[PDB]
Amino acid sequence: FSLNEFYIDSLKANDAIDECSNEVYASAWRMQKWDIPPLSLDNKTTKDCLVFEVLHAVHNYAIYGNYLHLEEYINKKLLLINPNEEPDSLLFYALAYDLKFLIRCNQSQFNCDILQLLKENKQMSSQLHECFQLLLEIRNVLLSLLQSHKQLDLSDDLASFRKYYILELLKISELIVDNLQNAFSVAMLSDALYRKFDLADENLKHDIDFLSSKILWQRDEKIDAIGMLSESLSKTNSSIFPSISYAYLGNWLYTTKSEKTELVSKNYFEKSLSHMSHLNAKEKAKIYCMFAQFCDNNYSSPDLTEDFKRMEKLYFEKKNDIQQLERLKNHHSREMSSFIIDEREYLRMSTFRSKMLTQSITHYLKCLSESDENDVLISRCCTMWLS
Amino acid sequence: IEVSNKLFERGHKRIAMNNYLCLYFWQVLDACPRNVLHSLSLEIWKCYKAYDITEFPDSLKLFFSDIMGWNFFKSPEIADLNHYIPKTDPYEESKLIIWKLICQKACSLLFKYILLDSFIEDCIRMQELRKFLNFPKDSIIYDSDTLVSEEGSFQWVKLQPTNFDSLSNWTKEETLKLLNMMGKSSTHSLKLLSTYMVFSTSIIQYIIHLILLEFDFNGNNKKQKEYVTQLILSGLLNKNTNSIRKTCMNILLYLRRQLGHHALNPFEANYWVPINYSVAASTAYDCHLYEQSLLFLTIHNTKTDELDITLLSDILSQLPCPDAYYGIKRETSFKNILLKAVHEKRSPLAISYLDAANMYRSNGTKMMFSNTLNNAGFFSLNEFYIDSLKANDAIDECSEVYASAWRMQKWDIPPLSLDNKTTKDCLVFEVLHAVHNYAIYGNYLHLEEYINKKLLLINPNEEPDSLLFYALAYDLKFLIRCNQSQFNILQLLKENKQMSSQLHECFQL
Amino acid sequence: IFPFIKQQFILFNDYSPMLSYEAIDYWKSLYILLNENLFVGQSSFKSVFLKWLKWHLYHLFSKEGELPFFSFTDSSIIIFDLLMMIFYRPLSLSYITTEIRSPFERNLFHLKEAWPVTLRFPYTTD
Amino acid sequence: SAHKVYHPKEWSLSTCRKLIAEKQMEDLETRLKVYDLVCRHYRPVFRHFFLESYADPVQWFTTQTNYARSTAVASVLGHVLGLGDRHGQNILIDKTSGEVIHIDLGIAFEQGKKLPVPECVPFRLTRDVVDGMGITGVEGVFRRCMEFTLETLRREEDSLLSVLEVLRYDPLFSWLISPLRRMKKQKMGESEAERAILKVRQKLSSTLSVEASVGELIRIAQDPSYLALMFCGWS
Repeated sequence: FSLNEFYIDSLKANDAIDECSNEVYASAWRMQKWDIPPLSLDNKTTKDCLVFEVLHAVHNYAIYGNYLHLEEYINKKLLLINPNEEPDSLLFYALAYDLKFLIRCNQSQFNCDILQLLKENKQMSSQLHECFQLLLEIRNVLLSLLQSHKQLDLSDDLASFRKYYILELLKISELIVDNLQNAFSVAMLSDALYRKFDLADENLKHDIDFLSSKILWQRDEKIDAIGMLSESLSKTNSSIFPSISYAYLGNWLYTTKSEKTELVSKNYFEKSLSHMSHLNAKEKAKIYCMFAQFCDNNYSSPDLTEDFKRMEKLYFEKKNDIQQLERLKNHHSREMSSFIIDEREYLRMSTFRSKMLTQSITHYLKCLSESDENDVLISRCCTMWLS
Repeated sequence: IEVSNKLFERGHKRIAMNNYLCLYFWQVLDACPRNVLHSLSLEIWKCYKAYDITEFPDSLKLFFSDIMGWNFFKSPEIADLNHYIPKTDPYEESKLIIWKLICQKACSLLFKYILLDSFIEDCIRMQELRKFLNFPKDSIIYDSDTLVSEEGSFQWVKLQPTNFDSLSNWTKEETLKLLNMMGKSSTHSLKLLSTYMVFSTSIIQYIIHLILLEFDFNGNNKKQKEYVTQLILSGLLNKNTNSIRKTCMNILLYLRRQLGHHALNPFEANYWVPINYSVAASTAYDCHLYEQSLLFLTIHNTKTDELDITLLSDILSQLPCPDAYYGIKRETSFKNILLKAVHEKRSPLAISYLDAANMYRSNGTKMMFSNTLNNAGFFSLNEFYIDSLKANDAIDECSEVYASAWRMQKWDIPPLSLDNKTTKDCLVFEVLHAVHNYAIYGNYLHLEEYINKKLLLINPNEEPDSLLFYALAYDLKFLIRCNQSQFNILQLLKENKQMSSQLHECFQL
Repeated sequence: IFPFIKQQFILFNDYSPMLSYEAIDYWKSLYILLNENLFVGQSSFKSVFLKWLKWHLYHLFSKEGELPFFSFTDSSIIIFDLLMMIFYRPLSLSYITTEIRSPFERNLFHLKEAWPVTLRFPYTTD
Repeated sequence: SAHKVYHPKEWSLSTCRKLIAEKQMEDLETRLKVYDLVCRHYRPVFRHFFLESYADPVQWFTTQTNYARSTAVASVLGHVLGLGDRHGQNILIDKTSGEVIHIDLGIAFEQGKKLPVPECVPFRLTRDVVDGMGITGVEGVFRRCMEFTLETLRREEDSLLSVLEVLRYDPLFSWLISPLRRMKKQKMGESEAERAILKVRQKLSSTLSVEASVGELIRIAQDPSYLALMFCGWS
């Protein structure tokens, strides 16, 4: 959006864009530049010109701290939208109502969290292109306009509401606004606001770090996300019991092999399981079941299981050779030392294989039990069970 | 050809004199035939800046630039050897070696420098033979080394009043206050009475290492040892001049290189003079000798294991080696990702994306963004960004701003001043705007004269990319004055079929 | 600032003959020697301004006294010749030996009083 | 001799190996703790070879960088080709430039894994060799050079794979090395060609990105848990 804004004012310098169009205001309301004059209320407007006019009204009613003239503006806007029967009008209606709740309620100014609207279907719900667009960005700019003037803040708990972009970004990334770069941009904004507003050691910092690491890893710069989540998780944090972040970082570490298998299993998944029983929800099943996925990837590796089979073979043939030689006594002693070392290694690796397979089957069963959303894995569990 | 190749198999570094170079092989070479010039050995132009071009006629400099572009275009000579001669010289024999070095330097000054030369002759005449006269040729020993006690240089009023001292008179004062502990030869007059010639730091810096080596373990005890320690420490940290710090670091390294008598380790020999190497390394980093700064940093970390992590990052940021910036990992935040992606200039994990996010989240950047856009190749995006910055005035610079002035073919941006030394981007823009204007209007002599004027001033800077402009001057001249077949640009690489380890310096724009 | 002045100039109002002589000569020297830009910098913008001066605010000086930017001065002809020869030509200045014959009056008013220079050398000084 | 000169207080190079070799039938944690103790006694002294013993700082940095590049390229090529023994004796650093040349490449193509004590580390990166490129560990020059070597070796997978194939059909190249032979080197019926070439394809397989791949390689080369099991002495 910033490169887009650069392009627009560059075009304005060339006097070519005729800055009363939709794209100029689509840049304006997204870059929070409340200096370009809004389009006339009597004159017909597109979606983005309307959104920018409404947001300029919100800005000038938040600088001077009002909840009533904003109502007049919103209602005068909503009066003159429907008769043309534009398909997007319904969306505008939603916007108006959401705005109404941001300047009425003295606490928890948002309705239904929007992210739950996408979580209830447990997918993107694939309504259609025109049914999923542009709401979350206006919610973001509204929320940041709430505390544009500290005379409109007048409290500290709002500055903790300020920092709940995590819902907005779990919504935009997984995709009402239909993008990913905006998710990273708002995550950067949330990090800046956390380092700007309040104490730099809390749990909100860790949650923001976790969301940013998710946004980065999905962009596939895997090692950078690994580092950013491990800087805040593997740390003497405040009230550090985050199970979801621990499970996600363990899965990522085993994905890119950036950490040892035993170390990641003992430091990033057992920590998550120890801090369980306080998030009994769908995320709980997600944690056991990402754990089962990681343990299955541990078991299902082709190369290491090939060496495992060769190792079972040489263990059995060394047992046979011990039987043959027991029937060169010093040679027998050296051989028995060598293959007792081999045998103890065999027991260690076989016990590890049994433990990982049983644990992954059990956590697959749990991933099914706690949440019915993830179902297909039972077949996978079946393949890992009746084999 | 034989003259050219025999000129270089040995060291014949003696054309350093500026008045003696236009007489030397830079005015005779111009008159030599062009085919012969092409047939000359490559080492003539291998060291394009080692020659002192202080005194040169305009035409000679123009011919130098033309031939230098011609020689760059075929078999580029950017690659150079790294190492020079060492400093370690090899108990009475050690003192003999120090005195031998001092007297060899004195004889060299005598040969090179008439009043001053006569004074050095008298100073060398100042009587006892310590076998050190064998190394100088015996003719000087017989003539000026029974001999007349009366000085043959000055007549009690002819002596110089010891003026015109160097800006590095700091070493002169140090040598004066140092040698006044046990005077072997009143070599004292070489520093206090012969300090006339701006010698005033040449011989002083030449044998200050030697006299400091003499002072160390000169006797069982010596306050002058604490004096050398204090003066080294005082010279390392300094103000208003980097040259004094450079000289002090040179003495530090010279003393560190020497073999320490009855020294258990070369390590502790590097610490014969008690000092903290961390402040020395910080000074070297401020002295812009980054490899020397890293040497001091690693010697300090070998002693104290107390490296300055921020200092190490600052050092590795500017290190010329391409595979730097990754030695020290900075724990990742939304500023480390951006800075790491800027250096690579890569499209995956787009630095354009991170810069775009930070430009609106408000989480140095006014140039990093422009350079990332230019390096990625989105020249129109960088044009838009530069125009937006100019509209906001936030850039307020004539650097970046001119990188996209010629690349985007916008010939309305005024050029930078021709007199001032200017960066390669403004350099290229000046040349290219000139050629565009004289293509529009068609005056060939004007373009030639302008390129000559612009190529005359570039030489003294000792900038790494001066030869790169010599190439551009020769190239556009060839592509301009010809009536047909304007090419002269790819064929070299087609023969190479690869970069041929040319490094970013040789091949760029 | 030069582009802003040029935009203000050639507007028939700011572009006036009231400007002192040789100011345009200095501008041309700056544009063709140091800047050395002729793409709307020399022979295009300077030529346009000179043509506007020769057409607008022509033969009507702001002040009649001292021949300010008047046609009586040969310096105007010298500047015109210099500008004509500076339009992308080798030795673009092409100007030498103006033959002032001491009409320039380099020494200022009270030049006889300036010739204080009689006692230039102080007693036992310098 | 550098460790016997710079730090005479610590244990000699023959003082620690013997006790490292003393534990041969023990668990992994015992080896890890003994290696931690030994590497704490022996500080890395290689970095002094380049410094104040070669030349002025420009040459010192040039030879340190060239040593880093040469050891990175040699290490990547050893991993891709499965190079085996990497003794200190079997690496030669050129006093003129510092680059490392690997002599005695008689054990390669997984043969090193067949030794009585398998070389679990891909390429030797013990504490001294890591110190060699300076105060920095295996980061900067080393990691980037390894990345570039792996990327280029994967770009030319077809031609290099064909070359290794023509070695496979060559009857002289015995992709099989006798176990007794293998034993000797450390002391100082299936066609193995197809399995070895499959391993080489896997080491050049682009399933895992090159950056994280060389990161994992560096991790195994530096993690003391692996290095404590490499071999008795071997350092």
